[PDB]
This record gives sequence, C-alpha cells and structure tokens, in this order.
Amino acid sequence: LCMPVFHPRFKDWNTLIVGKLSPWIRPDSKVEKIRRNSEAAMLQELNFGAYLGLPAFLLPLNQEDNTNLARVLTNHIHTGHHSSMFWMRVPLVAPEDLRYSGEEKTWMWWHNFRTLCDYSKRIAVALEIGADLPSNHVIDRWLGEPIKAAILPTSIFLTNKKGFPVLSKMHQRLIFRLLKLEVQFIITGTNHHSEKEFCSYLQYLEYLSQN
Amino acid sequence: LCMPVFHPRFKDWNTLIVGKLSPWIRPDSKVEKIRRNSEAAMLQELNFGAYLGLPAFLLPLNQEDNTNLARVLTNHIHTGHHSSMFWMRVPLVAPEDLRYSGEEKTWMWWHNFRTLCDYSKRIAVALEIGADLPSNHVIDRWLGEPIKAAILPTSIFLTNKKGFPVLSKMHQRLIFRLLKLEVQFIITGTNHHSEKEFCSYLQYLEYLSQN
Amino acid sequence: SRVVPGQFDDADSS
Amino acid sequence: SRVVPGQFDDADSS
Repeated sequence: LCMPVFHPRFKDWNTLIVGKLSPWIRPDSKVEKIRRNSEAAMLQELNFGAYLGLPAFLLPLNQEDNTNLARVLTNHIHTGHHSSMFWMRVPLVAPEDLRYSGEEKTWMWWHNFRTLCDYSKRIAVALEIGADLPSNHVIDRWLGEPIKAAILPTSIFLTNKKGFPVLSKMHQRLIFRLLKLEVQFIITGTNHHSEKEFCSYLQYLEYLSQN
Repeated sequence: LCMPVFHPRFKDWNTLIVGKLSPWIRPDSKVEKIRRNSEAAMLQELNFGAYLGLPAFLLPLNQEDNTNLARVLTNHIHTGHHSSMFWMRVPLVAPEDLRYSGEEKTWMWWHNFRTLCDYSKRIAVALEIGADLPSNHVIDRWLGEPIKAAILPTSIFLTNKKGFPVLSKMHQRLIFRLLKLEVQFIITGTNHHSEKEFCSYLQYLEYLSQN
Repeated sequence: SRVVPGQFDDADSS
Repeated sequence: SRVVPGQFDDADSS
C-alpha cells in the first residue's frame, strides 16, 4: 500500500507515488521473532515496490538503533532490483521527548544510519514536522543533510479568521526554508477531510512560496 | 480520490495516478436537481485534478445519452487548466444485457460522445472487460478507437491447478490484442486481496506478454 | 479551488 | 514476487 507525494511545479502542483513499509514491521524489535518476521516482510515489500517502478520508498526510523534496518536495505540494494531511492522518515523532534543527546538526537539517528549505509546516494531523508520546533543550530544541521521531502500533519495548521488552514509564524519560517530546497510534500491526517478541504492545504503552501 | 494505473515497462512495471470522478455524480440523471448538483461537482473535481497535475482523468459513460457530460467537459477544456487527457470508462458489454443496438451498443455510446466532443484528441477510452465477450466484428470496431487503458476485475481470472490467477483462453486472446497497443492497466476488486496476492495478477500479465 | 479574499491570512489566535 | 513452477499454467477447469 502506497502514498501520494506532491511536488510543487513552481520554480500548479504535481503528484507522484512512493511506497510505504507496513507499520507492524520492526526489524530492530527487542524480540527475536519479530526481527525475523520483519526482516522477511521488509524484503517482500521492497521488491514489490521495485517491481512497480515506484520512484522512492519510505522507510521509518524512530529509534537510536537501526543496524538490522540498515543491513536488509544494503542487501536489497546489492541485488540490483531497487526503487533506486529510499526516503528515511525521521521526526525533527522526538515524540517521546514531548511527553549530543538533546534536540540533536533525531539528527544523530539519521547520521548514524547514514554512515551505516556508507553515505549512499540512494538514501535521503523525509523529515516529519511537529508542533514543537528545535533551535536554529539544530535546524542548520539538518539542512546540510539530503532532505527530499517534508511531512506535514494537518494538525499543525492553525485556522485563521476566515476559517482556513494556515501555518504558525514559526512554522512558516521553517517551511519557506524547505521550499528553497524544492522538496516534495506529504500531508498526513487527510482522514475525515473532504477533498475540497484537503485542497486548501496545498493552496496555502503555494501561496507561502511568495512571502 | 484517485486510482493507480500500471503501465508495462516492456516494449518491470510502472505506476501512475489518474483521477476518478466520484460515483454519485450523474450529470444526465433524469431528475433535474441531480443534474445541477452533478454538473457543479464534476467541475470541482476536474479542476482539483488539474491542480494536482494528474495526467489523466477517468470519466464513466454507461448509458446512451451523455450530452450533459459532454458539455461540462468541453467547457472545462476551454478554460485551459485541464489534466489534458480524459479516459472514458466504457463496458465492452453492457451489464444490463447480461441480466446497431446489439453487441455494438456500447461502441455507439462512445462513438456518439466522441463526435459530441468533435473527435477531441484529449478524449480516449478506458475499456472495461467482463466475463462475457462479444463477437470479433465488434472487437475489431473497438480496436480502431483510441484505447489508452483496459480495466480488468479480479473476478474474471480463473485459478489454475497451482492456485494462481490466470485468464480464460478467450480472455487471453483479447488481452494479448491489447498489449499490442501498449495500453496501461487498471485492476479492480483489490479489496480483500493481500498485496502479495495482488502482485501475481501483474506477474501473469507480464508473462502473457510472450505467448 | 477558487481563492477567496483573506484565504491565506494569519491566524489572529492560536 | 519469486515465480514458481506452473505459476502461469492454464486453468484445467473453469
């Protein structure tokens, strides 16, 4: 099962498909059996994605240790039948933090995995944005990394006087910094959201392009 | 809400997105009010599709008269903000027939609409296959038309001794005639179908490419 | 998909 | 996605 990415056609949107690893898959579960089941299921799904020619595949990392996830992935690349781009889904801020080990934690997560895959050009990041935002020294660090996309939940938009979704001022400054890299966009939480309502989130982001 | 088309990468699959008109939309309902509501909703959805850059849009025709559907569509093209390809979803055989007015009926449907849009190069057909198949004189007629895609329900596949989906011999001869035009494919009925099971339908079609 | 006046205005509240 | 022997064989029944 897949997911739609939206890439701004302004340098007018464009839409493409990326695959998503089933959520129950946890290659680094403390438990032995889950590791084996998950390592198996991950390859099933990576090859199904390559078979469909999906241009990228979304793999989540939300803990310190991802040795198992790195290995299965390196193995799958070696075969030669690969979607040829892998976007690691990483939170800008750790969710457990909100009810260098500080705000730079999730960066280390990525950086460590990045080095485990020998700085593979096939591996990039899909950054997940929350309500809390970290400092600028850590925002700077992330912007050196290869971000292909940004993941924005509907829950971080405010509604304005007129009743439409808009980004907080802090959040606006961040996003603008992301449309400078031409990233693609993913919007989560479209559940219970009419297709005419979901359209406005994109309208706003297109407006935000000129600010 | 959208739909995935699969285009064979052999001349190895490829996947793209086409939009689908909401089903409750019936621009030629006998009832007045539905016509007005549907004519309005159709344009909402066509423009949402153009805004996302969807390469094609699926519009169903399953009756004789489609004057309303042709007009709204011609109007939407004139604006200039259009997905730039429209695939009309037409049954090879009328479903009401199975519990020139004969087996050529659904062709006339298309041909009549085709002429209402002044043989617009933006308008093509997405042909829907059932269990019943019509003669060859009518199959010939259709193959002169511009078929961009073929719609195949899981329900028309047999299972073979080994327990996998395969096409009836009659159905195999038809499909082969369709992979000669390089059409794209759409598979309906993926409900209650594991992603590993759905993968086999495509495997079969890729095999069928060499027969 | 037809933009209206004030669509993109800032939330004058949080 | 690993093809097995007889995967594509014809239905010897309808």
